[PDB]
Amino acid sequence: FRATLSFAGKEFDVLDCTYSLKRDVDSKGRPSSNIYGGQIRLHVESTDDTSILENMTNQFKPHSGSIVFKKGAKMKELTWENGYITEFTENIDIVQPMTITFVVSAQVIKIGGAQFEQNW
Amino acid sequence: FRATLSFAGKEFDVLDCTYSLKRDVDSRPSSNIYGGQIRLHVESTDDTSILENMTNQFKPHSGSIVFKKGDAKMKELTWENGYITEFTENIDIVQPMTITFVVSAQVIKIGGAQFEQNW
Amino acid sequence: FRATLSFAGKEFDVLDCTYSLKRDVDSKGRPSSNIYGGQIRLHVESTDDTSILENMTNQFKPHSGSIVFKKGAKMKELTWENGYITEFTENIDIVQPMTITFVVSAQVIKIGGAQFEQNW
Amino acid sequence: FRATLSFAGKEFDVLDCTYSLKRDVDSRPSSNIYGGQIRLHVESTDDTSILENMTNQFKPHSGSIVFKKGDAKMKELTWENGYITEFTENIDIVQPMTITFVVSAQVIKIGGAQFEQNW
Amino acid sequence: FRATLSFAGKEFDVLDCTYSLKRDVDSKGRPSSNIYGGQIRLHVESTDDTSILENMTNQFKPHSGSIVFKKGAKMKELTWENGYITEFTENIDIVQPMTITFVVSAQVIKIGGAQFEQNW
Amino acid sequence: FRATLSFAGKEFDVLDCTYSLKRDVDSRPSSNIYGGQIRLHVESTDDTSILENMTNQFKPHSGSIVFKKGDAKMKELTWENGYITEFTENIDIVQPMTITFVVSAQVIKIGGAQFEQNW
Repeated sequence: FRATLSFAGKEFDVLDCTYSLKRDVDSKGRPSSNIYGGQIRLHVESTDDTSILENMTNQFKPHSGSIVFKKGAKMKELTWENGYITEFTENIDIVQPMTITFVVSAQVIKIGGAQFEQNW
Repeated sequence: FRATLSFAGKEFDVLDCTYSLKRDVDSRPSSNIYGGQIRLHVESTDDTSILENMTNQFKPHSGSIVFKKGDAKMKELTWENGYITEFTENIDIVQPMTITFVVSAQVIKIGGAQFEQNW
Repeated sequence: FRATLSFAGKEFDVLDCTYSLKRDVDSKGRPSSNIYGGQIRLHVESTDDTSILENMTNQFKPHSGSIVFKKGAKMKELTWENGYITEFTENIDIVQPMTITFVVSAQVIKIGGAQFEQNW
Repeated sequence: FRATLSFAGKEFDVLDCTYSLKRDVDSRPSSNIYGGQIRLHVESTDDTSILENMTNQFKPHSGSIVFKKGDAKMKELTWENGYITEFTENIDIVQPMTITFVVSAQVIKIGGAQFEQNW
Repeated sequence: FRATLSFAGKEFDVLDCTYSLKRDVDSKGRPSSNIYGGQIRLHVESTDDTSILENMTNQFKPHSGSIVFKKGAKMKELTWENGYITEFTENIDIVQPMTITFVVSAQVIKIGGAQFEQNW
Repeated sequence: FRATLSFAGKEFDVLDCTYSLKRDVDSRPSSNIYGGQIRLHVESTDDTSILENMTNQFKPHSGSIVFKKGDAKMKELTWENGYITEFTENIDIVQPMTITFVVSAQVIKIGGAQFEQNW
C-alpha cells in the first residue's frame, strides 16, 4: 500500500518491489539444489538526486538497505545486508514519467522471520 | 469461486492456482507422467510463513486447497511430501501485494485422482 | 456455437477446441513428409468431477471420444479412437473462473468425411 | 472488402488471407525468391472439404481467390499444383468456428505477376 | 503526415515506412564495425495494381525509388538507388483491410544531407 | 516532464530517453560495470542532423540531456567521446514521425555520478 526504501542515508518512495528465490528439481520432481537467487528489484521515482547511481558507479563498498511496507502501522520489512547494485536503468517518458529501476544482489536478505543467506 | 489453501497451520485466500501434468509423445505416448507442480498465488500480509517454510526449514510438508462455489466444498487438491521450490513476492501500487510460489510434491490427490512421483 | 464432448461415459460443455495437422516442405517448397500431428486440445469447465484427470492418472487403457458441434441440429462431429491424455492443466482464477485444458493424442481422428490415422 | 476462395468445386468466404515471398541478402541479394505459401482463414460449416482435401487424397490442386470492393473484381490470386501443408480448426465460444490452412504450390499468379518454384 | 512513394513510374500512398542502420560495439563499448543495414520497409495500400510484386518476381534489374514526406510543402525525401525488393507480403483482413508490406535492399540510400552506401 | 537534448549544435525535444548499466554475478558480483549506452527518442523534422552525424562523419562527439519539471533544471545527463551506433526513423500515420537512436560513449555523467569505459 505504501513502501519506503531506506538506502544511503535517504528515503525513496517505492513504486514497485520484487524478490524471488528458487531451487532446481530433477526429472522425478525431487528438489535437486540449494536455494539460490534473492536479488531484489526496486522501482522508485527519479528526482534531482543521483545517490542510487553514485552508489553503483562511484564506490565499491557493500551496503545495507531497508524496505518498510505499510497499510493506510509497519506491516513487515525486507532488509538486505552486504549488497551491491548490479543493474540500474533510468527512464524518462513524456507519457510514471521519470523513474529508476535497479537490482540489489546481497549476501543476506531478511523479512519477518525469514532469512536467506548466500554462500560467499 | 473461492479457494482456501491450508498450509503450515494457517489459511490463505487463493487468488489463483494451477497444477499440470504431461507425457511425451513420439512421432504415440512415449513416457510416464511427469510434472504435478502446484503453482499458488495468494495475498501478502504481515505473515512470512510461506517464505519461512522455504528458507528456514528443510522437512517435507503437506497442504490442502479447498475449492468452493457460492456457499459447499466442490473438491480438494492435497499434496503430500512436498517442498517449496519457487517463491516470489511482489509489491506494486496499482492486486497490490502478493506471493507466487510453486510446490513440488511426491503425491498430489484431488477427487478420485492420485498422482505419485518416482522417488 | 455449442460443443459437447462425450468422454468416459460423461458429457462436458466445451469452451474451446482445436486440432491441427501439418506436413513439412523442402526448400523448393515441395511437401517433404507425410501428415503428422492430429492432437486435439480441449478446454472445459471444472466441476466436482475428476473424471478427466482420473482417466489420465488412474488408468492406462486407450479410449475414444466424441465432440458434437451444434448451431442454435448437429453440424458435424469430431471423434477420436485409441487415444490417451498427454497433457492436463486445471486452473482456478478468481477473476472463466475454474477450467481444465487437456490434450488427447489418438491413433485415429475423424470428422465429417475426413479421417486421419497415425503410423502405430 | 470481400474475398472469395474457389477450391474443391466450392466457395468459401475469406476472413483473412496472406501470401509472402522473400530473398536472402548477404552483408546485396544472395538467393533466388522463395516462399509463396498462401495462408487462408475461412469460416467452418458442416463442410469438411478442406480437411478431406488434405487427408483423404494425394493429388495436387488449383485454387482461386477473388478480391472485391463494394460491389467489381479488383484482382485474383490463383495457385496451381499445390498441396495443403498445414491445417488447424478452432471452436471458441467468444469468429466462433474457423479453419486456418496453408497451401504450398508450384505456381502462384496474381494480376500480371507470376511466381514459380524450382521443382 | 503524408508520405508518397514514387516507384516503377507510379505513386503509392505510404501507410508507414521505416529504415534503420547499426554498428557493432565491443565489450568496452567501443564501436567495432562499419555501418550496416539501410533496408527500407514500406507499407502501402493494395489496389488492382500488382506493380510492386511484378517488380520483385517478373524482372531482375536494380531500381530507384523516392519517398516524399509532407506536412499539411516537402519536408524531406528518402531516396534509394540500385535496389531490389527482398521481401514482400500482401494481406487481406476483413476487419487497414488490404495492404502490401515490402522491403527494399539498396546500395545507396539518401535523405536530406545524409548518404549511406553499401560495400558492393 | 520535459527533456531537451543538445547535440550537433541543435536542440531536440526528447519523447523518451533511457540509459542503463549492469554487472554480472556468479552463483556475488563477478564483473566490472558495463553498458552505459543511451537510447534516445525524438521527433523528426526537415532535419537530418542526427543521421548525418552517424553516416557522414567519423569523429567522436558530446551531448547533453537536460531534464526539467514544470518550469528549473532537475538534472542533466551528458556524454563525452561517443558515437551513434544505432539509428531508426519511422513514419506512421497513426507520434507520427520520429527517430530512435543509441549513443555509445566512453564517459557518461549525471548529477554526481560518472561512468567511464575501459578504452
